[PDB]
Amino acid sequence: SVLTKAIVNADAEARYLSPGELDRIKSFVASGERRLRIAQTLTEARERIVKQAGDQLFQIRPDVVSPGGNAYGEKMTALCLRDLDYYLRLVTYGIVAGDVTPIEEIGIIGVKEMYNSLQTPIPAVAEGVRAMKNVATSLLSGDDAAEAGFYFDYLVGAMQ
Amino acid sequence: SVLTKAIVNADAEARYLSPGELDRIKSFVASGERRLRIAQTLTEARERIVKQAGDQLFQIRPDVVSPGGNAYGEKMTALCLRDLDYYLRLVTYGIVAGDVTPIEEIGIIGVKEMYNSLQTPIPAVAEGVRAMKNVATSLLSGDDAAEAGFYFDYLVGAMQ
Amino acid sequence: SVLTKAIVNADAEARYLSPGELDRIKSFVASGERRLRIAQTLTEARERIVKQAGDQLFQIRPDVVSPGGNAYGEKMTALCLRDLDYYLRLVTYGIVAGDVTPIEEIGIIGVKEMYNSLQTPIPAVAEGVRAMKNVATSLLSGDDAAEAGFYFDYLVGAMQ
Amino acid sequence: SVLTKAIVNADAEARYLSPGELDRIKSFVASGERRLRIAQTLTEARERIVKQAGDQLFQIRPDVVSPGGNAYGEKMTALCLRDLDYYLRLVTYGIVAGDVTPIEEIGIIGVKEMYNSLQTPIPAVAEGVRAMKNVATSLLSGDDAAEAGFYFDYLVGAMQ
Amino acid sequence: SVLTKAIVNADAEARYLSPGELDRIKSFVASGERRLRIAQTLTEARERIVKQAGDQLFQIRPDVVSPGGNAYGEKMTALCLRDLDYYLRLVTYGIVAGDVTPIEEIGIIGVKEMYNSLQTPIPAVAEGVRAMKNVATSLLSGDDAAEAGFYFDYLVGAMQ
Amino acid sequence: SVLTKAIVNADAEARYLSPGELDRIKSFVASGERRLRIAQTLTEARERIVKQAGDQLFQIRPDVVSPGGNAYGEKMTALCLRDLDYYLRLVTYGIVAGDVTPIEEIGIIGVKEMYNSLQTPIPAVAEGVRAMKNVATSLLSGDDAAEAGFYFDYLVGAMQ
Amino acid sequence: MQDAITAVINNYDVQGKYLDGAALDKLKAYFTTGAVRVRAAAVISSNATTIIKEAAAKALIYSDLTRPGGNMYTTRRYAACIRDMDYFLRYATYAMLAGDPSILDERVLNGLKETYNSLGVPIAATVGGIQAMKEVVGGLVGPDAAKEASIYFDYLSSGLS
Amino acid sequence: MQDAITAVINNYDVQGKYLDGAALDKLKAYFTTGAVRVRAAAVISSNATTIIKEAAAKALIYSDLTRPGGNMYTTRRYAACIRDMDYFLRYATYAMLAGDPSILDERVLNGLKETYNSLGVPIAATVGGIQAMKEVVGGLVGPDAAKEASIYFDYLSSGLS
Amino acid sequence: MQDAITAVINNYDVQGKYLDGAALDKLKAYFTTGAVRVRAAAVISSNATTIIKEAAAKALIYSDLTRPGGNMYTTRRYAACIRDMDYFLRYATYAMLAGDPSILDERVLNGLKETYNSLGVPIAATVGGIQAMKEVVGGLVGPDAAKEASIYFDYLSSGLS
Amino acid sequence: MQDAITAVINNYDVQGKYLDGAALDKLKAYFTTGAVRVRAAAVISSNATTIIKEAAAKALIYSDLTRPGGNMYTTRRYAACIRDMDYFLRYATYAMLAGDPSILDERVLNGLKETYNSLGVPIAATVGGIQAMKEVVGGLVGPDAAKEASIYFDYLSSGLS
Amino acid sequence: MQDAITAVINNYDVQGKYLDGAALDKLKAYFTTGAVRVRAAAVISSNATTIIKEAAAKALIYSDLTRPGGNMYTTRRYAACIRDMDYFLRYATYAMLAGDPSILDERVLNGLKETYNSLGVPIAATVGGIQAMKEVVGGLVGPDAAKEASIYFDYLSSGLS
Amino acid sequence: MQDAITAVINNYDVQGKYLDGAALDKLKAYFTTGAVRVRAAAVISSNATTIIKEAAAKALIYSDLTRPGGNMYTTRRYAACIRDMDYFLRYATYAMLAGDPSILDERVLNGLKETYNSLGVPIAATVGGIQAMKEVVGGLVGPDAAKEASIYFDYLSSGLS
Ligand SMILES: *[C@H](C)[C@H]1/C(=C/c2[nH]c(/C=C3N=C(/C=C4\NC(=O)C(CC)=C4C)C(C)=C\3CCC(=O)O)c(CCC(=O)O)c2C)NC(=O)[C@@H]1C
Ligand SMILES: *[C@H](C)[C@H]1/C(=C/c2[nH]c(/C=C3N=C(/C=C4\NC(=O)C(CC)=C4C)C(C)=C\3CCC(=O)O)c(CCC(=O)O)c2C)NC(=O)[C@@H]1C
Repeated sequence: SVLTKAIVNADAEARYLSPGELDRIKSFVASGERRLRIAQTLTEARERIVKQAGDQLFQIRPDVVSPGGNAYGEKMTALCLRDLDYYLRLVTYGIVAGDVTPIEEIGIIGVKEMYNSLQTPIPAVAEGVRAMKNVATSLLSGDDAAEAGFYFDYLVGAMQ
Repeated sequence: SVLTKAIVNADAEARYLSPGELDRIKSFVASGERRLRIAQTLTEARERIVKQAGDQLFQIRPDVVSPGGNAYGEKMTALCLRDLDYYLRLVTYGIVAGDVTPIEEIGIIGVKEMYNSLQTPIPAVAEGVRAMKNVATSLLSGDDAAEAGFYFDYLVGAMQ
Repeated sequence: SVLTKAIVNADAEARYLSPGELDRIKSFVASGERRLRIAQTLTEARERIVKQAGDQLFQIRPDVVSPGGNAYGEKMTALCLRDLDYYLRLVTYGIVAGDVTPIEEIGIIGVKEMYNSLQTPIPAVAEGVRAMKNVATSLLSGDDAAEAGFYFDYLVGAMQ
Repeated sequence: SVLTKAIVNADAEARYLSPGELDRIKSFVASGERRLRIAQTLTEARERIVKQAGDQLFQIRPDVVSPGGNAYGEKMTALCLRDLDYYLRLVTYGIVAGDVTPIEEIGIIGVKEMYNSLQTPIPAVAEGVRAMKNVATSLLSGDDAAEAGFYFDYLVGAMQ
Repeated sequence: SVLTKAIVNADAEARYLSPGELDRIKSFVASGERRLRIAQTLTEARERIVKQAGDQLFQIRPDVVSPGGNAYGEKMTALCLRDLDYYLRLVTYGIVAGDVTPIEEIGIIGVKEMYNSLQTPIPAVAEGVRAMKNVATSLLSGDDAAEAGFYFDYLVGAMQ
Repeated sequence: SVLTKAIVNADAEARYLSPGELDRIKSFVASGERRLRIAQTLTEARERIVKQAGDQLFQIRPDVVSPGGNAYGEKMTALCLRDLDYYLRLVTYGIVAGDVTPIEEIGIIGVKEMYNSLQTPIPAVAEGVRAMKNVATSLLSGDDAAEAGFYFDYLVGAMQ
Repeated sequence: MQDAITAVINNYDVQGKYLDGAALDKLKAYFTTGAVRVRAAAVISSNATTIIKEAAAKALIYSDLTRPGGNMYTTRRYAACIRDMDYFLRYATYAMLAGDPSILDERVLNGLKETYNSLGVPIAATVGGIQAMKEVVGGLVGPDAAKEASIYFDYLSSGLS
Repeated sequence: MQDAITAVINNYDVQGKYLDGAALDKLKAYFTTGAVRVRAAAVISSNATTIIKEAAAKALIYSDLTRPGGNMYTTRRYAACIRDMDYFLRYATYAMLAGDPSILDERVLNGLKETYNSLGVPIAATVGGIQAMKEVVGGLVGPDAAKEASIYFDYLSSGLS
Repeated sequence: MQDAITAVINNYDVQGKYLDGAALDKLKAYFTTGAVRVRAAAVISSNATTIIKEAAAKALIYSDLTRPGGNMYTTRRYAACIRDMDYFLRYATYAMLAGDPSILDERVLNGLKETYNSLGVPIAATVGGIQAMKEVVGGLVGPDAAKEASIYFDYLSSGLS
Repeated sequence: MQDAITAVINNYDVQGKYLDGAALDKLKAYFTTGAVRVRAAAVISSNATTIIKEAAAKALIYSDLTRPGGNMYTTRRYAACIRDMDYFLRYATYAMLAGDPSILDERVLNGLKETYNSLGVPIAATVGGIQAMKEVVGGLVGPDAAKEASIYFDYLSSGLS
Repeated sequence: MQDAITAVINNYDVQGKYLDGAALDKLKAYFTTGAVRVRAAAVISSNATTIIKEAAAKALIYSDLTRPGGNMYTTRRYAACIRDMDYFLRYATYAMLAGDPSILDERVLNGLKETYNSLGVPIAATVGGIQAMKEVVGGLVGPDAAKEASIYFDYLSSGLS
Repeated sequence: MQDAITAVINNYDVQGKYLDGAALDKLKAYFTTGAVRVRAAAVISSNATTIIKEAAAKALIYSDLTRPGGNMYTTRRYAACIRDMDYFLRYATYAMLAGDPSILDERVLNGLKETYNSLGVPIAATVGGIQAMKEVVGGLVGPDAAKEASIYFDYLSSGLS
């Protein structure tokens, strides 16, 4: 979280938290209810976000759903949207934690090696995530949509 | 600053800033004008804060202004308030930076060794700082007084 | 070479070459003329090997020469065969050196990062190399074809 | 062996064997029957090689079999030839292994310290080994005599 | 001791004692009876040394036995002389050992942290030790008084 | 010296000299005139000590002055006594320094490698040194003879 | 380590569940106490040294513990003991900020009981040193934070006994 | 390193001055552009790889540089070059967030000119690689941030020439 | 470690025996299969990644193992698992070249059973991952080498169970 | 470690006692034997190599121990064994100078019995190697020092058995 | 490093000369002043902190040096400066014990002039800090030792200028 | 480093040329001398110590160099000098096996001239030590190899002068 990150840096330098570290915990916790609302809205529309993300993805990259494509077929496509459902879930976790610790251990560290083995084209997974940003972001107020958007762009960043 | 701290951690792990790190820069910068107002008020009353801090200090610890005291005499007392003026200045710097980097390099790292040499009683310097908190805090709104108070308690903490 | 590899291990342990190390230099150098003949034959048929490798490749993986394929188009295909010409050249170098030192520094260390940037599908480059093995190997005697084949399978291995 | 040496280097760099490493295993194993014949011939003449080595040694260095000599006397000479029998044995091991791993752990690492304690003149042990080379080499074909000779010169080298 | 110090340096360099190290053990042990006499005299006058040290101390630094002083009061003074009794004891140990190993582990390593916690003024403890030197030294012959004096000045040195 | 050794340990632990270290400097310097007398006596009889050492040596080990001996011949014997003159000189240096620093850098570190190259039997050099102890020691009072003897036995020790 | 918030995230992640109403209620229960945790940490940090001093004075020194034969005899061991005290105080402050005791297990309690048995360090005496620092802390931090700080000192002390 | 804010603090600290009106105006001029800097960094970070790819394509590859005899010939050196490119992009993003170029001097430019002379690395070609990434960046980040991102790419490139 | 040849040398060395007829026959039995071992290693090495992919597909993924609550859930653990798989494949290739399983004990099996018990790693599932890679390997290497490769995969798998 | 003198100091320190008559008598009993300890150490040090050689010759070599199947077979292990011997001799010389066996426990015996069981090193044979070096030492050092050197060799050998 | 005694030994060693009358006279001239050097070192060591304090008070602080813009402004730099002072005092005490300045060259002066130029450290001000510590030292150590201590402070200070 | 064969490969790689007739002729000229290089290395290695001994005896010792004031005076420096000699011999043996002097530049000559100037090591005397080892080597290795070994000793010696 913001808490975990602050503390780990504190303990590693053998010290109490800084004024800065204390301030960010305070600003973070003040945004608690708002962050929880952002996760709720997106949890509430998960099936729509995934499905519409999946259409947006296959238009932009029809090659993955083609003869020599990693997601070619009905059940190679079913698993592909399931992976898109996984990442949206992790994005809701990140938003309520206020950093990526959880998102990272669960779904980016090791992701290159996993997908290389499965021979999944990584950059088109990054596209599927942009597609989810676009949908999710259209169900949130301007301010909340930006706050959510940072976590989408992080995942897009880590698959790189 | 908050910027320096975030970046140094970024560069040291060979990476772009986290969603968390980006968020705190955003919350921090939003508090810019407020933090600048807190520094202005205190800069504007510096002579009062120091002087009234100095009275509050010598009542609570009359021994430092006594025969065998580090601050005994008119010019051993003059230097003592000057040191109190130094630390109030550093506290205004810290508040506008949103962390202690500047406060630390300028006036706590090496402070034990400096004052031990001069034979200054460190814990009564910590008291002089509490005394300044009390005065400064009475010239600020509740919310701004707390935000200022964290930086006073840090200095009090570091002299320990 | 075999020489470089033997020596580097010798110098690093601060010692003269072992009986083993001396033996392999002797067996290696005895195969000199043969290894030179293997490189000559393949150098002499380079244009055929590349072209027929390129046909064998695009049948087996038509997706790379398709709308969303890295090698789609006449000049995206021209560069692709040029890369196949590069690797055949490095394979002739390796065969005459009796190890991969040269092959490695020139065309595998950094190859993941290069091709990831260009977004070239690495495993289909490995296929292009298998295709070259098949052609080159049909222009060599059984014994020489095996000796050549080890170096083809190495490159195939390193792109992995 | 050649196998052990190749593998240890492979595992230590976290990788499969190189074309070079594979080639030397192949050339080595092809010489298997020949190497086994070289060991057999020498095993078959061990008593002659040792005895004639021992005469050649004491002519060239009569001082070791003299009043203040390490090998002075009938049973100080008996142990000396037994040590010569030990090293011929290790030389047969080395020849069939195609390197020194076994020869080294059994009879050179620690040999300075052992013989210094016993006060045995090391360089005259090296001479006893040259003497064995001369005898053993006269019972082998030109090609096999050279292959054997490398391992004799190694031991001579390590006692140095 | 002198023994412990010599040996630890010997063992750490994996070696027998030097001529130098052997010489100092010899000179040291020759002074055994004398060193034992120096400890006896001081052990025999411990109560006088402490008490007269305590008067000499409070004249020179009356501030420690004053309202805001660490040793202010009858039982804050009782503990203060007890600490002076502790250090005289350690000084007798050091003199019979011929170095500080024992003095150091028992009463200087950690002493800054201990007294800082208790808020005891360290440099006035150093004065209490000088005061003991003055008394103890007046009960010893010139030669023995110097030998004792080195250990008093060490403690004075370590509280610094 | 004793000085160099004490100081190097002081500086390496970032500290002033210990009571122990100070004591040994004092005991050492008190023995100055005596140590200088011990060196003078031995310097004054150097030619006798060497020559009589050389006779004592060749009786005890006639093999070094025999056909296959390192010191066989008139000028192989001349260099041998010159080496005995070298070591007596270093022994006088050590005695006046009160430790081996000088003796060590000048004539033991590297001595194994030097003499192994020249093929000089090291343990018979150690005997030549014992022989010098016997002669030198017969020209010194009991107390001074022991003090000298430690440095002779050191050299004997280091050639081992 | 984990805090309140990551405790919930990992409990749901292993079930692969999006956060539901029960989860969201737990996280609120943390956020709603957050500002108070911060203020309490700033009091503890800035009074660190005084808390140790008053806790030692009530529960450790003026005793057989500090006398010859006692485990906090020698400046060496006295220093080690109040060094330890600072660890406890500092980590309890982390646990209370995080609203989760998991850090006290991972980085403080694991193996510590046996470490103390092996050195001879008196366990019961150390617990009193913990419960004295709690007493001081609860005065300094006030009604707002007293109960919340207190529990992680109690976590520490039943972790040793 | 220093940022906008610490640049001002250290400039006043050496004079021992409390922050005055001129100082306070400078800091405002930074804070007032802060939110825009953050958004721009998130675009650059998340498009990092594409920016390098498009910058190399316009300014480096399809050339003698990538051919035998060229400095970015061999997979080894091609990898080293786009590795470098990532450094530049990443640090320029730091400089732009900080609103101060000092980090580009301390951790990137110092000794780099001579390092490149010593290895043979073509300086002019590297500058074009920098000014191509700037071109791409300025499109992606938009009106808000274009000028501010751009300057630290220009700082980098006149630091080499 | 030891191979076929050093296994024999050390067995005779402890008896101080020159190699006799029985020894020489054993070594021949190794040398005579040597060329085939090399060819088999070159197939395995160059198909390494495909063998893991096909072995995981038949024996690990599309299952509860890869789902929340499963040990190869999370990209972290999926990566660790196929990392392990590569170790097994690679070392079995060493054992088969050496014609001796001793390396599989020294550098792979020692402590591994308990390491897996301590982390919770499912042993039976890992064995199936080993015996699936064997199945693939035996197809790729052909009649010549199938039995010889196979045994060191079987050595690995009865080493865990 | 501790010597005669620090053994006494620490025994009194834990009671917080100034040194009394009984203590002073013990220390005298050490100082009065001190010069003799030094002379004995100089004999041992300067004959180190010869003592090991004569001790090995009487108690280790010319035996099954040095033959194939024996633990001091191979130049490697022969070297390790006489290396060990040098440790024993050297440390016993330290113990005898210090007039305290504590160093033999701290730096030599602790875990050594099991280390030897784990490698297969023959304990009884090692004791004979210790008691043979004692025999040689007792001749070389003379009446003055014989009993005092001897005890720390006996300490070593009942520490293994 | 070298002291009085090793200065002579090495001067003769390079000529391969046994020590002669002139050498022996030099060494006597050292030994005869030795006891006084020791007493002086014990005074300096035990007054170390007070010497620095009085030297700083006469020659450094209450000045522009300690004010903003000054090199010993900031607790960091004030600490570094009196840290340096302690080095000088401590090493001069070594040089004076050794009766040789060679250690002041090897471990203190070498490169220090340029190090100070590179950081901006004021050389003239540092010399005054050295010559003030000398002044204090010469009072504390007395007639016996005053001239001998003094020279190595003077060695230090003409080493910088 | 590079050898004969990689010298050719890298010379063609920078031109991106497949090996042509001229290249193939060069490589043959190396392979055809290869067996002789190996035999020569085995003679040098196994006579290493004797070559140094005979080279020192003809060109270094029995001289002012080994006397007080000389650079190979002291067992320390005598050891360092013949240590160096072993480097030269050993590396020249590498260069001759490789059929390329590049290793003598990369790992032996680079900076060595100035290193010797800085320590005072006599260059001309070291060259004679090199050319004496060459003389011995050329006798031991015979007609086959004499000229080929010799050149890398000559490379070494004109590298210093
Ligand atoms: C007198 C010269 C100075 C002084 C002393 C003073 N000391 C205390 C309290 C304690 N002192 C110690 C000291 C030691 N413990 C050790 O193990 C050793 C090594 C042998 C030493 C030197 C300890 C442990 C205490 C705590 C009490 C206890 O024994 O449990 C006090 C009282 C302080 C308080 O807050 O109670 C005083 C006054 N006071 C001065 O001002 C002089 C400078
Ligand atoms: C064909 C089997 C595959 C394929 C290839 C392809 N390559 C490129 C572009 C480049 N390839 C390289 C390769 C190398 N440079 C080296 O130095 C070495 C070592 C000798 C190699 C192998 C380089 C440098 C480029 C950039 C162009 C240039 O030379 O400057 C392309 C074009 C990609 C683009 O975006 O322009 C293609 C298509 N394509 C496939 O799909 C096959 C898998």
